Amino acid sequence: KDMVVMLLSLLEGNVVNGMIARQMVDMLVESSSNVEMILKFFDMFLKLKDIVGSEAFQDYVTDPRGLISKKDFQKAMDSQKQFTGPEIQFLLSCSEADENEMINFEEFANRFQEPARDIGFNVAVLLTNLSEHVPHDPRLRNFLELAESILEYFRPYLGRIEIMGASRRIERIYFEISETNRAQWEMPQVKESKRQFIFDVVNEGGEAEKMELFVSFCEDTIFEMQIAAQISEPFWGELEVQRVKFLNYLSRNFYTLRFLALFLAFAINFILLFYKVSDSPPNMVYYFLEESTGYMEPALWCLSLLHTLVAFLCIIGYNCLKVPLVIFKREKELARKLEFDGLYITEQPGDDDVKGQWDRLVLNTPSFPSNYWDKFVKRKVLDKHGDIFGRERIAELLGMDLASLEITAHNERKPDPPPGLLTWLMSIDVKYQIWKFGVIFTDNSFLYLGWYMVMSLLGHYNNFFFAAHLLDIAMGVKTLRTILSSVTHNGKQLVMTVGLLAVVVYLYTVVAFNFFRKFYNKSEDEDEPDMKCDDMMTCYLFHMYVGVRAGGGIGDEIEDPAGDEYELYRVVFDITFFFFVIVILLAIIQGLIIDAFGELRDQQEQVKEDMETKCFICGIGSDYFDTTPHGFETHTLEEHNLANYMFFLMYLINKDETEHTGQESYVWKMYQERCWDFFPAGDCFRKQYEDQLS
Amino acid sequence: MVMSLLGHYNNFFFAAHLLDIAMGVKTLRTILSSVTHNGKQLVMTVGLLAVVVYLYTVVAFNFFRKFYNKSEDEDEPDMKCDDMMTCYLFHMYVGVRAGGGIGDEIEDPAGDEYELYRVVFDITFFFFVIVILLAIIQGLIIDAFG
Amino acid sequence: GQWDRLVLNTPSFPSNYWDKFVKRKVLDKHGDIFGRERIAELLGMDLAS
Amino acid sequence: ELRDQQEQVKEDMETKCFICGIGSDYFDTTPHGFETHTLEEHNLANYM
Ligand SMILES: Nc1ncnc2c1ncn2[C@@H]1O[C@H](COP(=O)(O)OP(=O)(O)OP(=O)(O)O)[C@@H](O)[C@H]1O
Ligand SMILES: Nc1ncnc2c1ncn2[C@@H]1O[C@H](COP(=O)(O)OP(=O)(O)OP(=O)(O)O)[C@@H](O)[C@H]1O
Ligand SMILES: O=c1[nH]cnc2n[nH]cc12
Ligand SMILES: [Ca+2]
Ligand SMILES: [Zn+2]
Ligand SMILES: [Zn+2]
Repeated sequence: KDMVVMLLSLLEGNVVNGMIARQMVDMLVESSSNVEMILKFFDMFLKLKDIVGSEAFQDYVTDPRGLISKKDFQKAMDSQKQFTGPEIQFLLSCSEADENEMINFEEFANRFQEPARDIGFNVAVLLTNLSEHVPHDPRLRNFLELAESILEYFRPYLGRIEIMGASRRIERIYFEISETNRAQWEMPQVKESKRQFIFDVVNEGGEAEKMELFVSFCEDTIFEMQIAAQISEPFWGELEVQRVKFLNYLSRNFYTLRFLALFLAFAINFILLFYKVSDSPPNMVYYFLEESTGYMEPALWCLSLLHTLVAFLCIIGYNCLKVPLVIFKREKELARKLEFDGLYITEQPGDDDVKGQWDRLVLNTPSFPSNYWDKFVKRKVLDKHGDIFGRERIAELLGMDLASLEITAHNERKPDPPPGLLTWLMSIDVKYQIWKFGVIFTDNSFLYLGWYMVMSLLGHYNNFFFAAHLLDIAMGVKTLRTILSSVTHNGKQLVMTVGLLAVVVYLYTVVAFNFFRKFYNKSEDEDEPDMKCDDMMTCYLFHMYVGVRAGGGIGDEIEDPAGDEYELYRVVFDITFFFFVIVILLAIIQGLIIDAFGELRDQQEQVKEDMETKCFICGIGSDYFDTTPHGFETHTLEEHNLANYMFFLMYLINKDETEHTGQESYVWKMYQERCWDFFPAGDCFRKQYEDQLS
Repeated sequence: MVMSLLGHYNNFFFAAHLLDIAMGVKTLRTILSSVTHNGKQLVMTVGLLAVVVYLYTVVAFNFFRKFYNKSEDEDEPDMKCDDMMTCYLFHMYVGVRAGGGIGDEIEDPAGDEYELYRVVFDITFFFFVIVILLAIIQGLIIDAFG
Repeated sequence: GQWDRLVLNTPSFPSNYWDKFVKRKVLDKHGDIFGRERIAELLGMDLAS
Repeated sequence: ELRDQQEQVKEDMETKCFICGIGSDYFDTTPHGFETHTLEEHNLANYM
């Protein structure tokens, strides 16, 4: 593996048909027999690992202990028609058969899988690199074909990305994707987060901040994968282990708890449909259920208690599952604003930014970057701004001890961490906790869950308060959430048009009060009339209440103007009221809703069209890649896959800096400097080597 | 074929075969596709309408019960909101089909201690149910056309 | 897919599809690794014929 | 119509240079090319 790593280092910054690449190909040809021997050593054991798991092999497996004889192995393995005589003999020799010629094939298959994995992967990387940089050497396809099984086995783990390299050229990078990273990426919640992020950027984002947003999303997703890892499942100690198990159980099943709460609310309301009010006990009145079964009354009480419990558990699961991500994101943005902007060193927001004003409470706290990974942010800010703004002033602002920095660099102290609750008491950072609780209580999802819990509690004071939890169907169902977004899209326009309707109805009220008062008698009686327009407030209420809801306007309700000195004036009054209020303004409301529908639909279509017509990374359209068949699909799955950039970021984070290669160090330094010039913009490997490849 | 067979049991079952005009005529098939395109959205908005009408039913049952006497007689009243099921049926049946909402059907709240509460009740019912949700249904159809 | 299992071993599986040698091809392709007799039982073939 | 007018104006301003008319795609070959072109090279405020 070390030798192959040296070879790969020789291939750094190597152009297509490069001298070093062709020299390496010639060297491999010079040792063709040995390279074939190595590739054969790998492929026989790779094939054995899957053969021993085959039903055809298990048919020959007959010993109850789980073993197989050498002769049985011989007749089973040549039945697969995959190895030759010498290869089967070699496998028999390598098998540690006992004096009874019994073979433990379970351990035999797994003996060399782990030891050979690293060298196998590096051989796959080397052959892939040579094949993609010397594409017209007939001697190399023989090695590629002999290494077909190795390449196929390592295909899911061989990640490749393209960067703008150290030499002002597009370079292709090969690295290793781990099984855990790929599996965590393929989780449905992470896929949904990816879809949401893609929609946000492609819809309401620009080209300038796109790569910044993508990297921020990658970091957030890495933190989410860590959260999933911790919450995943395979006297103080016992209570602690049970507590963390219970909290992880709540976190894993948060959405099932939400669905259960919804179902419980539905059941409670279905029972509530049977309520009946009677003056007789089951001058005030009694409310009671009216059913013959007799179990609905206890069932309602049980369901109410269970619904309250489920709501409380949902609150707990949320604060164990999403609150860490909220805090992580806020801490990260605050740290970057401190370092790269000096938000509280240079600009000092002008009291109109409630978020920035609230973040001041956390600056000097001992545990400010609790979730954000960078614990040295205060050090970096000090080193960056202390010379110009004062080391002591910066230290006071960030709550640092200047004397302790030296000793922390000096050595490490190992104190006694006593596992006592009394000692745990003052170990709490009260100011940081206040800041965190403010951040949480300003969060929309937490606020919704808290309102849900509060309404559940009020449901015990009065069971009809459980009707409010039926509104949870709006966010529980994505389709209903979209339909309601189709109303909330133009909410300000709807409010403004309602206010305009109020104003125009007020003008009509003024006219009616001044001139058409005799027509607002809504009393069939002759001696006590009920005049609706003898007061401005009463007339305005009458208009806004009956005229707007009337199909033909106010003229439907007020008296007939036939045979009056004001007949024409009043018919103009009624007709204009009908046209402006009933027709035009209500039609405006419907049109605002309908245009919101159309706008949302075309947003979805535009996002899909952009994703299917342009590369998310380089921006080159699908038309260029379609010159070669399936070119865009291969470009987005192998060349510029964004999942591969995310995996590369995780790979850099996990890998040791002293083990970083030249390209990896380049990208890592650019990442830490927050410079996104390594992302290919408007150029790709195929474009750069058009003449050579074609 | 089954409906044709049932038509011999009762000739009025032959009316069902008139629906064959939907697939026999391409234009009508397209017009009906203009409805079936957003069928899930229409079902969801109908369910939402049911939920909001249920909330209004709950409010009416708890507070505005005296206004649901639909009997002109003086000694035997027909109270429509003395049971939750009856009140919910009354709302979903008459309030949705009424042009001005439930306030068109229920009694006049003039000169009552709950006048303003009831006018807010009626106006919000008219705006949310009669205007907004029905407009959403029409818009789903029209967007399917487009 | 669960319903298509009933037709695999039937003598007249490709009645309308033109390829009458599909069972032969599937056997030649997968019998070595998964068992000629098992594939023949799955597809209802007589290896002797 | 009013909504699509606003969208069309925004799209034209974000996709073409107001002065030379060359589209953002040409300037995007160099990263941030259109932004730098409209802030330094062909800024209309600079012509004013
Ligand atoms: N740079 C890019 N990286 C990844 N995908 C890209 C890129 N540029 C464009 N795309 C598009 O992103 C889309 C992502 O695929 P999508 O998430 O819809 O998969 P899918 O159809 O659900 O697949 P599966 O069946 O495997 O679940 C692809 O259709 C691809 O064309
Ligand atoms: N020749 C040009 N000169 C100036 N702007 C141009 C030109 N061609 C296109 N534009 C576009 O004009 C837009 C003008 O920016 P705009 O007035 O929207 O700024 P803004 O987002 O409100 O900025 P700020 O945050 O600084 O107030 C830019 O987005 C730019 O892409
Ligand atoms: O997203 C990240 N970027 C850099 N370093 C990190 N450590 N842990 C997570 C990290
Ligand atoms: Ca090194
Ligand atoms: Zn690309
Ligand atoms: Zn220009």
